[PDB]
Amino acid sequence: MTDRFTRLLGIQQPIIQAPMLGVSTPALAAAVSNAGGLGSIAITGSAAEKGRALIREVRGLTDKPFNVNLFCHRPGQADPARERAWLDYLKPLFAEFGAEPPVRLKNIYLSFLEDPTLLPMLLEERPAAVSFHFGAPPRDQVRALQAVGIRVLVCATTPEEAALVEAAGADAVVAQGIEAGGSRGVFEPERGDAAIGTLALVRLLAARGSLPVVAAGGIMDGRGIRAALELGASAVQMGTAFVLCPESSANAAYREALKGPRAARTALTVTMSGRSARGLPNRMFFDAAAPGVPPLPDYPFVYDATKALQTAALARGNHDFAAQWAGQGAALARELPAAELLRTLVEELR
Amino acid sequence: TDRFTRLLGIQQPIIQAPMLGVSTPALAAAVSNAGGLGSIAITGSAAEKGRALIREVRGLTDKPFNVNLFCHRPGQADPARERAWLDYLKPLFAEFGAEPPVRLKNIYLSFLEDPTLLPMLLEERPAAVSFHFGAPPRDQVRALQAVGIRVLVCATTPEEAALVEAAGADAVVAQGIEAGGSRGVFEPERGDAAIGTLALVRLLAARGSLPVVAAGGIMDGRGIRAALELGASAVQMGTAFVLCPESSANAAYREALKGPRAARTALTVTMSGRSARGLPNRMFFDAAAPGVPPLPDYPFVYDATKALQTAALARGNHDFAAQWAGQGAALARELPAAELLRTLVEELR
Ligand SMILES: Cc1cc2nc3c(=O)[nH]c(=O)nc-3n(C[C@H](O)[C@H](O)[C@H](O)COP(=O)(O)O)c2cc1C
Ligand SMILES: Cc1cc2nc3c(=O)[nH]c(=O)nc-3n(C[C@H](O)[C@H](O)[C@H](O)COP(=O)(O)O)c2cc1C
Repeated sequence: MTDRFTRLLGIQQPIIQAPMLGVSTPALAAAVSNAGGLGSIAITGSAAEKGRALIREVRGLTDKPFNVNLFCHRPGQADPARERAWLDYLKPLFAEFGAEPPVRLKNIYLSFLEDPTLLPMLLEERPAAVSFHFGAPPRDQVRALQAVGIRVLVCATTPEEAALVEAAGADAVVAQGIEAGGSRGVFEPERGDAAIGTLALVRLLAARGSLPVVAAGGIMDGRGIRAALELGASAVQMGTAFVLCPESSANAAYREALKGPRAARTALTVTMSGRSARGLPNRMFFDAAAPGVPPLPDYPFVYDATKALQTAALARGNHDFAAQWAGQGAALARELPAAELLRTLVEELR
Repeated sequence: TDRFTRLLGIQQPIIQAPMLGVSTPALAAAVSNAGGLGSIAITGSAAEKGRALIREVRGLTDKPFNVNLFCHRPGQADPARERAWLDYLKPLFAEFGAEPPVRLKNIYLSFLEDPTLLPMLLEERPAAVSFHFGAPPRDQVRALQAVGIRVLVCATTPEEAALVEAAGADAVVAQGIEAGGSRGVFEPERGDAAIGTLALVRLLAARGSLPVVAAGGIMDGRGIRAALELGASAVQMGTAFVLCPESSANAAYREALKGPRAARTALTVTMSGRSARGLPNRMFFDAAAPGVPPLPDYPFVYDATKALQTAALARGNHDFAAQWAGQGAALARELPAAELLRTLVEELR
């Protein structure tokens, strides 16, 4: 299965370094691709021409295939009244840092479904792989990418979501287990979250004998990779393992957090961004259902509010509101140059 | 690795999970005779009934087997809380022409509150004694080990695993979020880390000392191989054995697990008073919803639910049943237990 997948992508090793918005960089992606895996960058939140520049930066650092990731959520629905109430609720937190909340919130992460400039840019630049999170694009768009040689991956958290990935015509499904760090790939969180663990999810999707399955969530070493392959996966995707790499853009506080005792426990929160996401809990991790908490605005408007608070806190040296995403294998994190980490994972896999 | 197999004197690193209401002496004996470790659960029975169940297993196998006991913090009776809960359930009872019970009972005595259990186990000396929801005091673990019993305790986190090591147990059963039935969380009031099997097993094997038994979501030899790659010394499988004819799952449960409902499991605290995974039905609702009163302690809640199940059953209604199943439920197979064990071994090899 790994022979099939590595051949499908242009690569030597069945290991994808996860795209991680705010953490992956062209340097990180190129290091992993150079070492033989599939490096990744995340381009959502940037204008298409900035995305183009980022893709070109990676190409200036590696000749090998890499992965470009875009969010494909339902386009956020602005709700000024609900957003106003949310900001008013956050007011005392801003005031701790001598700040006021932003006067309005913005749709800071445009979905692939709402920014028509993204697809033609990708068709021009032709990265080896394009991946989607939160949903699959229409079949005709997936086809357009494939027509110029691009391999298309989509994340799914359930067999039902995997069926939609299949119907979209993707080349592979990234099976994201509950272990995974960062945003959950749930398509329609208003319907709930089955919260299936990696070991069950990968086996269920592989037992379907359709798309190659890339296991994502909680994998930190070659033993984890071997286990994923035993379950039927064709490859793995690893985020938390690469966060401490010097090539990533994690800041010092994030690295310190992930190296220390806080790594012993991760949690899910919707109050950071408006969508369920896993990280090291802090003051942004509260109960949205608690008395006094007004209704949550839509994703990604909530994250715009949180980013403003993060900025105010950071300006006073306070890191207690940071987005420090991490999977349930966080305590097994290592700090190595990314090429060395890739090499080490391959040795462990053998 | 032969770390677990040599510890228990068995041929195969596979435990058929103890499953209160589903495992039987016949199931345990079939699995043990086939070379694995069969298990029974004896909580909810008087010690002498537990003794009888242990003797039933011995009548059917000369091989090692596992006897499981709940080790939760003893439930505290609270008549006012229980009356409020019964009142909330009242319309459900009325739907079936029944009255709710007047009082709730502590139907599942913890190992910590029934002092007749330890002496009985010391006399009967099963090969393994296992504990769910907590570890007994070190002195009691030692008492069992002193007569040659291997002691297993379930843990859902590295912090709970540390308590298992502190208690001096022989092995830790790492229960991932995939697992069917009751979650082994020691102190649910502190929250639930809800760690998946793949992370949990690796964490315990990479950072701890004890042999790790992987539990949750494992349905075939590929799953067993995956667990061993993560560093487990054995596996424990519940859902996989539910459909065996030797189990005491009723027909509705068997048909539910075989049919389309197997595509979704969920956790509920409203069935028993403790978080547990199964095929969702009318007993699966949000305990934090508007108008829902505070939950009585475990296991008093389950006594209430059993009464409702009885009433619904009398009218041919199965929508309140406890049909526990793990997240690998869609991969369940229906075979004689010894034949399933043989198949798993072939798949493992
Ligand atoms: C800090 C961080 C950032 C992430 N950013 C993205 C992202 O921008 N887009 C995306 O599709 N997935 C993102 N992910 C999720 C990964 O693709 C993958 O599901 C996850 O990293 C696997 O879990 P692991 O961290 O245990 O390896 C991110 C994960 C983390 C920890
Ligand atoms: C119907 C059912 C009943 C169970 N009963 C018990 C029990 O009585 N005592 C216990 O310690 N574990 C019990 N378990 C949990 C198992 O020990 C084990 O954690 C779980 O079955 C593993 O998940 P799996 O069903 O995916 O194999 C039960 C599980 C199920 C599905």
